[PDB]
Amino acid sequence: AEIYNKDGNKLDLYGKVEGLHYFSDNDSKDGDKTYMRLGFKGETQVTDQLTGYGQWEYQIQGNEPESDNSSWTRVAFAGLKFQDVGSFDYGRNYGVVYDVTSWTDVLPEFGGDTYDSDNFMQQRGNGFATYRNTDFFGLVDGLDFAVQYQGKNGSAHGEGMTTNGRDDVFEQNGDGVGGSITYNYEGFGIGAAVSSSKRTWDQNNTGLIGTGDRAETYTGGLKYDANNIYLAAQYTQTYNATRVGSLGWANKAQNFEAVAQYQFDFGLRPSLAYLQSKGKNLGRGYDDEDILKYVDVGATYYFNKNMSTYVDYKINLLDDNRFTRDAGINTDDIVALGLVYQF
Amino acid sequence: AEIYNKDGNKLDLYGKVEGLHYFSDNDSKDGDKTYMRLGFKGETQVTDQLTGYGQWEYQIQGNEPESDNSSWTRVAFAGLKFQDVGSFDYGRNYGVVYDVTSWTDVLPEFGGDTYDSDNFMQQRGNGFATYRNTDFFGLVDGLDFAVQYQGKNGSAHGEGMTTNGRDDVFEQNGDGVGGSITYNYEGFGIGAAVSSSKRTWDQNNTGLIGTGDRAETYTGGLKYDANNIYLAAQYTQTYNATRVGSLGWANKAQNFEAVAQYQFDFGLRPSLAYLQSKGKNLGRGYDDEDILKYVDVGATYYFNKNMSTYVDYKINLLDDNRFTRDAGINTDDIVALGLVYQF
Amino acid sequence: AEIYNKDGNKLDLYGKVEGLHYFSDNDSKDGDKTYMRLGFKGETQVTDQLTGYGQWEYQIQGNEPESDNSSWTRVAFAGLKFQDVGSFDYGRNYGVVYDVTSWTDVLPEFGGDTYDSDNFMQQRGNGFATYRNTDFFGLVDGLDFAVQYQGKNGSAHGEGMTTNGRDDVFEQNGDGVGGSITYNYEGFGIGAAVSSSKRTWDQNNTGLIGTGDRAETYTGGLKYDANNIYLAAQYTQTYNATRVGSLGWANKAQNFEAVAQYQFDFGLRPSLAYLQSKGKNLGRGYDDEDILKYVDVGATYYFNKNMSTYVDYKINLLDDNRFTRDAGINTDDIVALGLVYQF
Ligand SMILES: CCCCCCCCOCCOCCOCCOCCO
Ligand SMILES: CCCCCCCC[S@@](=O)CCO
Ligand SMILES: CCCCCCCCCCCC
Ligand SMILES: CCCCCCCCCCCC
Ligand SMILES: CCCCCCCCCCCC
Ligand SMILES: CCCCCCCC
Ligand SMILES: CCCCCCCC
Ligand SMILES: CCCCCCCC
Ligand SMILES: CCCCCCCC
Ligand SMILES: CCCCCCC
Ligand SMILES: CCCCCCC
Ligand SMILES: CCCCCC
Ligand SMILES: CCCCCC
Repeated sequence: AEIYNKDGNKLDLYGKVEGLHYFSDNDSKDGDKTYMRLGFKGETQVTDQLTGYGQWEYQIQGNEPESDNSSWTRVAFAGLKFQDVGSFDYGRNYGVVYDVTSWTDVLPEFGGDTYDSDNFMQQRGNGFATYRNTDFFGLVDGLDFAVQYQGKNGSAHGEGMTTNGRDDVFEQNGDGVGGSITYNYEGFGIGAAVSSSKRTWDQNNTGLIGTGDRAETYTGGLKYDANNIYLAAQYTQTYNATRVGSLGWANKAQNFEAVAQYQFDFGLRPSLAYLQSKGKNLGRGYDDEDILKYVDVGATYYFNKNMSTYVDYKINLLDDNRFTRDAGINTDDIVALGLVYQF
Repeated sequence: AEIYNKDGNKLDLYGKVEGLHYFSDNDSKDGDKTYMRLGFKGETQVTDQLTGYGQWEYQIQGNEPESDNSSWTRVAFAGLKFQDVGSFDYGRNYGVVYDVTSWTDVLPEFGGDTYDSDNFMQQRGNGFATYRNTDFFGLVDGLDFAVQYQGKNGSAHGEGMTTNGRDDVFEQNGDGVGGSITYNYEGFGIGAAVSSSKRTWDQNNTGLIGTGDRAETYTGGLKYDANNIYLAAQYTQTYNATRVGSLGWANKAQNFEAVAQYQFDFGLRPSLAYLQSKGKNLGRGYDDEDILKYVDVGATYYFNKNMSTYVDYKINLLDDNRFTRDAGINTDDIVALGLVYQF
Repeated sequence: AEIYNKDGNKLDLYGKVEGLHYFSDNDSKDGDKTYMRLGFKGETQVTDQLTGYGQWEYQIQGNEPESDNSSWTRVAFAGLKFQDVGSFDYGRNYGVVYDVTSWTDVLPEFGGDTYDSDNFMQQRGNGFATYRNTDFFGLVDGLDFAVQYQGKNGSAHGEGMTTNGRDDVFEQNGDGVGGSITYNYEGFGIGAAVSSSKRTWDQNNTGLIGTGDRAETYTGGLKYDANNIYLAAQYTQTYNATRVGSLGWANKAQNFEAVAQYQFDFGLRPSLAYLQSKGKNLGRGYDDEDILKYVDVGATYYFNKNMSTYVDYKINLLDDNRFTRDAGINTDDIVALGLVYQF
């Protein structure tokens, strides 16, 4: 909600509380998942063509006891935007790959999980320098593109250390570069994204699968978004980039997500989705295995802009086998039930 | 403070800073206790009869160094309210027992401590589904009641695991059910509450006192709140529910709290209170012991709605003996001195 | 930004996002330093002469992954202010020494580091009771002074325990007292501050250098702040007060900071600074050593009140030798590059 608009600056303080419960035969996925999100979005007019901006968003778990409660920053970035020239921002932000994979990340609770946070340039991550150009310098309506650099986020100790080092190898990265292009016309959308990040020494030298010099991704995507209908599909091919449970990464992974949704005038929005991550030549005697495979059925009822409720049903199609047990991957179904206040 | 009210939604961002110091011969109770509280309370009109709402409240300690600062979510819930029918909300919230025990929880700093947070359905806790009906379907002014279910919050590992598991056994619970009834007329209040929670395996199998299948509470309460006078008393009988320091819980505990307060026109509000928790047949050679016993004398001076100062004097009547030392219970007096800004 | 002003209370919710990157040959100083700051400042009119107030400020790192994100309270205090009589506030706040040392703490990113947080009464710390008088009871325009007491913040365990105890010996303190006087006339400023804190048992008995009964500081300072020119210098002499890396404190330290800045009408503000901390008779075979010594060159460009960008270049003049390696002191240069949105 816009709580300030005055003398060239405006500020939106926004947030939600999601009363959320998971039901599953997998006990680690069963029970209270209530949480809160909170952020600010600030925009200042410097000149008629130049705006300055910043955004910060935080998540705070509401399902924990008071002696041990966890929270985290999702995004935190500052930038400048010049008219018909583009924008630049730096901070914690979304990897440019997400400019396309985001098109299928629209389910009530599940979805968006053929990749992770702090997973190279695929989703949220630290130290993104992002240039964006919208409508191609004002010349081609609907043609957007982005160039992005992500600086090394290394270990907390020793060789490969950065000031913001983290010991979880799955959250590290070397220097990376990526780009995205998207074209939208009359509700139809086509898009493509590529990224290439150097892998750190720790990532290649702690005995995990899916090692090599570089983590790489190539994504194609399509969407239709008009007349109350939302259709979208993304295909992504990754190398040393896609996490395979606790085992490491996939030497090669083939990822696919498709979604269909409809919005009835009275407020109900049914949803049907399919997601799949296919691991190829994984190593360690595993060969080809599904990392992820599920169908998703759900519905959100929107009372108005500030209040909604939903059910999301993940029909988990993975078989319980050696690989999924070793990897620690959930092969059970989950139902999510939520009641959501936002401002 | 209401910082947004527009197009069917309103938002109260509220908070306080309590400059607070404790004085005690017990060194673990002596010194700086400064802290901050912050929250939001949001209400949306869906139709003329249906409102949606959410609330989040957070505490942030202000008495710690910057290298190691602790905070936590007190409440975080979403709900719906239909006129003359009732409300439902789910999240982290107050156990229905507190609908009555809260009547004596009005001291400047102390009080409210014959029970804990994350202590079955007695106070704040995770995963409360709460139905409430006010004025009995609009038929009986002042007659309110509540039915509440609390879902299992189990261990972080192994048998009895939940997705939000916690290893501190004192913060776990099984499935629980409770109810409350309250009648208020012309400043007089009568009320009752019952709860019954299943105990977890961990809680019954780590060698603590006060084990059994279920944690149970029965509470009766009375209050007078008018003509600048506040009188209140609550009696609660608990089984396997009341924490006894580090030792476990009380097989049976008899808890009593009484409070008298007066508000002078010029701003001073003196306070006198008595609290007692009597443990019965505790086990481990202890038999009957006082878990808590103190008299409380204090005064709050209210400069206005946003600024106040207070002294609270806990006259601790527990004797230093084997039980209190073993349990780690404070038997010393504490004086609290506070200066409080709120919005 | 002022987001509430109503019926005698006002509230400023303020904050910034600093997209920040460090470049250094020292890997522990190299990489993403993005962070967010957020606070509130609240003022209530009680009477025409008496205001109540509170302030809370929090920092949240934005350079960390989502599994492990760190934050902390910088200030958190409540107070009262009576006209021509002075103010009193209690909480976590700034030590009165900072009333003068702050005059050189104006660099874009570096500076302000001949002392620390939670470092006796030199900067931010817990449990400050501060009295302040501005314009000497309304009689001498520009004459301000402060008397401050800081209560013991002791260990988490055993002898010397406080309720807010901390095991990091560098963050502990005994009871302390301090004062400050400042005179400002027509852009010229002269000032002095003294503090004296008792040292804790832990601080004197864990085998560190720079032990003794008391940590003491004496500070003199000068500034010129007009006609777009900012000049400032502070000299501080400390005993058992100034931290020497991991080794302990300096038996005596001589600290000096000087700063020159200019603000061009079009927005650029160049900055040149010099900082030095000279350790005397340190013990452990070290004798006299520089604890800190660097020249600082930088520039901030202010797009407007809400948006700015800067480069800060710390030319580190310390030599890599036995002392700096043993102490763990950075002897390398750092360049900081920042883009800053604030409200
Ligand atoms: C192997 C081909 C290399 C391609 C050249 C590009 C270099 C790779 O990306 C560098 C990542 O580091 C960028 C760090 O960002 C610092 C920006 O700070 C912005 C603050 O406003
Ligand atoms: C705020 C104006 C300065 C930033 C513009 C830089 C990016 C524009 S364009 O080059 C995007 C493609 O890289
Ligand atoms: C309905 C009557 C209100 C309850 C009466 C008890 C008041 C407490 C007095 C004891 C003071 C410590
Ligand atoms: C509410 C008016 C005074 C009530 C005092 C009753 C005695 C309570 C103690 C019994 C616990 C076993
Ligand atoms: C000798 C100095 C010790 C300081 C004691 C601090 C007490 C201040 C408490 C006031 C709280 C509002
Ligand atoms: C050095 C900053 C400009 C980099 C060019 C952006 C397009 C790749
Ligand atoms: C926008 C530039 C990205 C380059 C990707 C490199 C593929 C090996
Ligand atoms: C040692 C005496 C405590 C200080 C009281 C402060 C209240 C103004
Ligand atoms: C190796 C750090 C030196 C960079 C200084 C650049 C000055 C703008
Ligand atoms: C045990 C299942 C309870 C579900 C109630 C709300 C769906
Ligand atoms: C910009 C001034 C540099 C002084 C360097 C001293 C070695
Ligand atoms: C519960 C009765 C306690 C008495 C001990 C002296
Ligand atoms: C400025 C020096 C003070 C003297 C006390 C040791």
